[PDB]
Amino acid sequence: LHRNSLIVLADVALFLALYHFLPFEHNVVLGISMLAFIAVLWLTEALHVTVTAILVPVMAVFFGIFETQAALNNFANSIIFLFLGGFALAAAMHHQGLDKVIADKVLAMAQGKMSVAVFMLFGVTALLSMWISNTATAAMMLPLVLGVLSKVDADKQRSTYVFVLLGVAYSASIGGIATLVGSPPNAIAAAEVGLSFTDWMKFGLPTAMMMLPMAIAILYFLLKPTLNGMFELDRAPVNWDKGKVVTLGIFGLTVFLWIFSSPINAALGGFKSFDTLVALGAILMLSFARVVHWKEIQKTADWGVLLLFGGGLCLSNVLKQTGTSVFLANALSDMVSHMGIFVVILVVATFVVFLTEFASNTASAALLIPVFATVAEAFGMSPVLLSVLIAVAASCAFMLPVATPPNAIVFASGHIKQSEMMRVGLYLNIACIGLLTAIAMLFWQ
Amino acid sequence: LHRNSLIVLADVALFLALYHFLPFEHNVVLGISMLAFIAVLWLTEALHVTVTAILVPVMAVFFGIFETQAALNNFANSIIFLFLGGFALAAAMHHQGLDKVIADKVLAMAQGKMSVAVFMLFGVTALLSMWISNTATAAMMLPLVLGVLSKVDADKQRSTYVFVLLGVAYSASIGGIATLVGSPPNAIAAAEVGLSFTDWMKFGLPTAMMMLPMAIAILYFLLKPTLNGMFELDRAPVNWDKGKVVTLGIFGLTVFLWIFSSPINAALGGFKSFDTLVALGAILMLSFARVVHWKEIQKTADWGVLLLFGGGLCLSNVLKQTGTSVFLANALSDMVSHMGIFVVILVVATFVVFLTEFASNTASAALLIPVFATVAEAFGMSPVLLSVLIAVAASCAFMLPVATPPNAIVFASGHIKQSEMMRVGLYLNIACIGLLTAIAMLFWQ
Ligand SMILES: O=C(O)c1ccc(C(=O)O)cc1
Ligand SMILES: O=C(O)c1ccc(C(=O)O)cc1
Ligand code: NA
Ligand code: NA
Ligand code: NA
Ligand code: NA
Repeated sequence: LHRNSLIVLADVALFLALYHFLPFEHNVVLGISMLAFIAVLWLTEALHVTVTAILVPVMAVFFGIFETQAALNNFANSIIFLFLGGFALAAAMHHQGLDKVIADKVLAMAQGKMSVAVFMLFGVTALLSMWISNTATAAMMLPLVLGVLSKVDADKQRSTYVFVLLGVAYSASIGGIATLVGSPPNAIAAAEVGLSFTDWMKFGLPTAMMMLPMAIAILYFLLKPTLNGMFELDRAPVNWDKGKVVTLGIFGLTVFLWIFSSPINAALGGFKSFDTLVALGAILMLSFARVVHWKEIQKTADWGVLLLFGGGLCLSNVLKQTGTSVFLANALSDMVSHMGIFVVILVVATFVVFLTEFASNTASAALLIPVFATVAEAFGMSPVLLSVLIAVAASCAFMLPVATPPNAIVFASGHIKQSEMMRVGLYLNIACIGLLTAIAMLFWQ
Repeated sequence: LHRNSLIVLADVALFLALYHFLPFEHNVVLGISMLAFIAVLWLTEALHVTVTAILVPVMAVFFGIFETQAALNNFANSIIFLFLGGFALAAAMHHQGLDKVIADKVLAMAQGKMSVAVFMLFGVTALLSMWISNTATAAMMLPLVLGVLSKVDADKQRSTYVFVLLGVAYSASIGGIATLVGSPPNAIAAAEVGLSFTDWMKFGLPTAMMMLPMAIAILYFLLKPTLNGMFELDRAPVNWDKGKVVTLGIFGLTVFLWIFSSPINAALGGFKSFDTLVALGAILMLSFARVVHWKEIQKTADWGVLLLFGGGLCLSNVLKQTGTSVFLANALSDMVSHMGIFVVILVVATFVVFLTEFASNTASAALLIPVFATVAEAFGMSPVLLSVLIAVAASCAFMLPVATPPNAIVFASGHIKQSEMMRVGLYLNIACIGLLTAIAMLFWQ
């Protein structure tokens, strides 16, 4: 009776159809049928992303592709645990309030100017998003933005409160492209091609440094009237208490080890997934230093995304085991040889940068990263490029709300019009397809 | 400065000490030192049970016992997922309120007699604990018990209102011994020795059927004055609404497949961990039938216990890989050959039935199930008996509060005295050491 129950029944139909009617070797048929089923279920979201994630292995198992335990072992990939480490580190500095003090101390560095207010609100929302989350950084910044934009309260003077709102809703998403913790897509790419933390930082941090100015510029050079106004610094100030310095010390030490993981590990006996060990060590320090309780981390952690990761890796392996990756490589051979690698990575970047407006950031990465990384592997090219590209572009949702939670968080402020966002995002999208295809060309040799 | 920070530093000391001073082959030294370390950390709970669980693999990995991915793969054992299935099934019937309707419908079957009120309160707390939880069943029953024991309000007539509180807090723990879902210890045993759902039911359900009467009898023939009183059925009645019949249908179907798993699976192609597939199927049906949302399952699920399961299996494998199981088997060879299997399982049943009063039921199972199962395996005896025994006896916490959450839940009713419980529990413990050593002898050939 409900829309989604219908999308589900239509997808079951589509599967049965493709299964019986496709004229290929059985394994390719099964792999294609499964790929389509999941693709639909994840783009429509008729079932929750996490339930479809759980649906992947139970199919693999019933259709004999894998044995139950082999299929489940995917959900314990080391990147999943690294991400759980970043979740506990965020839980820590939130329960401790080190995000509030990092907001105030930087925000009150601007003495009383709305000019240098919003610029620090974006630089903070971004710097905080590198480590915490996106939905969380945006929902945490919203009160500080509405707090600042209350002196210029005139909402007949609207264009101030869209520049300063959409700015943070974008600064959180751009800040999520800086490190392996931040947005799930990065983790799905890292799990697919086997990236370390410092590897994905060598990629994403440059792209974030470039895209945050370009995005503020684009919001600016629409309708910005904010070189005027004054500050209302209204609330109790902050002060470093029972080891907010401890939370900082652990955080700092952890991020240090994450950056210098390559030489420390090489000069330690070369452990297997050093970054994951560091993340679990973080959880341990944070628990021994008494600084955060487990109930906190259990609330903060989005276990549904951790299950998603696994479902995505399982899908990748289903495509390999069934040969659907080699089959699609053969089917695209003539197209990719008639196109350039420029053309290709432009088509990819565009396709995702716009698909992410209609569907979930992570659902889109979870679908496209496997397919592309595995086809690229069937072409015998290093899948890193396509995977990182897709993962970055999936976090470039700027048009309508519903694209990402930050958009619908700053949108529910009953002020910003649908059309305004729909056309600033339409400019920033092309801007990114540009910046991305550029950098992806420079990171070649 | 804090108690637990000291317990931790003293345990790190104990480890370093045992490590340097024990005079055995290096692997046995490392395995023993680790066993002691974890043992302490889990019995004292200086760190949260789940943080110790995470501590097990990071040690195994740094001390070269396993590779990071091998050690982590333990956290994706199929029993973990079966338990997550039972968590989603509980989330479903709680969010749906089918536990309230099952309480009301049975409670209002007793017309107006306090005699047949408390007896049905115990039969319900027990039947519900089979599937839901223990801490949860107790906290959900407390308002219904205080609701009934409000007509006999006289708390100078205390021993009525203590009998029914301790009564239900015991019916929850005994009901937790009936099925693989219920109490984690059962799941840790099932994960260690490889039990199916219908296997652990063939064991525990008899024991619960026996132990619930014996426990009501023992509470009765202390100070029971309840053949008097009348009922106050005060609250809005219940009625089967938007598919509480659906939730019932799925529940029933799931439990049916779990019971009949052996022939269905044999007559299906013999899938590997069928019960786990049934549990994930439950999560899927419950999501397609729209009957429960994922946010609900994410709140209900105790992800910390699911991580514990894994850490405990990892410990077991550390004992095997280091040969500490064979070493302790050799060290106990003369003791166990000078003892009978009666003597042995009496010492075990006693030891745990009383250790479980001082430390967490599941922390106790996670520690003792590995050590014992693996030593029994070095003696080449089927480890099932000792493991199931330990798991049942660990759920036989009846004395002080703090033993189990149900005890401390009915204890916080600012009414039941410390001494009263300490001596009903002191009788019920021996009663169990009896019943258990008995049944454990009958289940031999
Ligand atoms: O799929 C989505 O819509 C999505 C999920 C998570 C995040 C994040 O917190 O980084 C952003 C977007
Ligand atoms: O470790 C404990 O004290 C304990 C944990 C869980 C349960 C349960 O809900 O079955 C009972 C007791
Ligand atoms: Na982030
Ligand atoms: Na999106
Ligand atoms: Na139970
Ligand atoms: Na206990």
